Amino acid sequence: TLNGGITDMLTELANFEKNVSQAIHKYNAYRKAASVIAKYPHKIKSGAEAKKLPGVGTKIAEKIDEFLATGKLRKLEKIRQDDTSSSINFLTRVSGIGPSAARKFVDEGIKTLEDLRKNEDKLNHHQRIGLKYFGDFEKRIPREEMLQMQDIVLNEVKKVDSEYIATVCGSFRRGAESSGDMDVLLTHPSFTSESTKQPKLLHQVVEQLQKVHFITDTLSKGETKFMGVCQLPSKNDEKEYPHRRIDIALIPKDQYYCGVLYFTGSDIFNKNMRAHALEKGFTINEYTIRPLGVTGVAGEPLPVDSEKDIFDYIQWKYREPKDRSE
DNA sequence: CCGACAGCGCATCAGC
DNA sequence: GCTGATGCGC
DNA sequence: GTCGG
Ligand SMILES: O=c1ccn([C@H]2C[C@H](O)[C@@H](COP(=O)(O)NP(=O)(O)OP(=O)(O)O)O2)c(=O)[nH]1
Ligand SMILES: [Cl-]
Ligand SMILES: [Cl-]
Ligand SMILES: [Cl-]
Ligand SMILES: [Cl-]
Ligand SMILES: [Cl-]
Ligand SMILES: [Cl-]
Ligand SMILES: [Mg+2]
Ligand SMILES: [Mg+2]
Ligand code: NA
Ligand code: NA
Repeated sequence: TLNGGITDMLTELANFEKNVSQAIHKYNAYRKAASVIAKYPHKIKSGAEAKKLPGVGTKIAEKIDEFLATGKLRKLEKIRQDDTSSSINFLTRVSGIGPSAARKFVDEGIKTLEDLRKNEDKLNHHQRIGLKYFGDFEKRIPREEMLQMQDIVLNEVKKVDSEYIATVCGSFRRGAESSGDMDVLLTHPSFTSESTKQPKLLHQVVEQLQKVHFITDTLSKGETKFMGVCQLPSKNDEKEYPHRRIDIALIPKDQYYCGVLYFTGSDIFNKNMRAHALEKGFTINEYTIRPLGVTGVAGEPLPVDSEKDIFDYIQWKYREPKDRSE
């Protein structure tokens, strides 16, 4: 956190541009600058020094000079004071309320937690659950709880079919000491890129986790993605654990390595890595790495037997999950 | 200058 | 119902 | 907002 003040500022600006301005490219630019600065091993002394880093331009360099000189940014100071911006930024903290819905709600004069709660009938299913657990979803998950959660998920999945493999990915796999949620990658030999020899593969797992009262709510559910809510069981006379977000992704077993690379992240590491692939003439998604033709049309999937294979194609030295937290 | 910015799953909606 | 566009989030 | 060509 050598540059915590600056990265915080950039993140606030990123959030402003996404939530309020609905300028998604400015949002991404700011997050990229924060990320490159976050890993810079020196306490930044000036915007010029930061402008050396890729992704920090002239505008951000000026902002860093203001911030360094004064400890603040007038631009942010004004935004913080704007009722409409504040209201929109707030509402978007509810899972399922994005920039669009937030602005629509404010138009109707629904702009506090209190307002949302009194107008529950104006929320879609996802939004209702996000409101229900608003506080809980703000809390981080200690790694020690993540371990307990992993134990349950892995054991309950084994109980459904001993041929499942469940892997906890996301920030947990990168070694983080706390996570925002739990991400679980699921494979079964019946489901490959070549055929789906068993239906309800994801449904079955979700059902068992609900049966044992681990999964408590559902935000979305399809054949390959589940997004919902879970909770650890508490002991006698113990205060309950907060409800947690859980995401599960069922990937073709033969495409496990691209899948685990994707779900391990970080999001910015993936954006960086995918961008580089493109420069090298490949395209990477959660399923495959394929060459791009002279026309730009993705060719056939290249053979992948490890995460490192993927790195090798794009001429990157291998990076352990712990070193992918960008 | 200016195009491109990673790539995709599920919920919801319009239009037919 | 379908297909396609948009919102939201991974 | 930043960058490569
Ligand atoms: O925009 C995204 C978001 C997520 N992902 C990926 C990478 C990421 O690590 C993974 C899990 O998504 P999360 O939102 O759960 N982020 P993560 O687990 O890395 O951190 P945390 O959950 O602790 O906030 O899916 C993307 O590829 N693009
Ligand atoms: Cl933009
Ligand atoms: Cl500030
Ligand atoms: Cl502004
Ligand atoms: Cl695991
Ligand atoms: Cl693919
Ligand atoms: Cl690691
Ligand atoms: Mg996560
Ligand atoms: Mg997640
Ligand atoms: Na730069
Ligand atoms: Na939200």
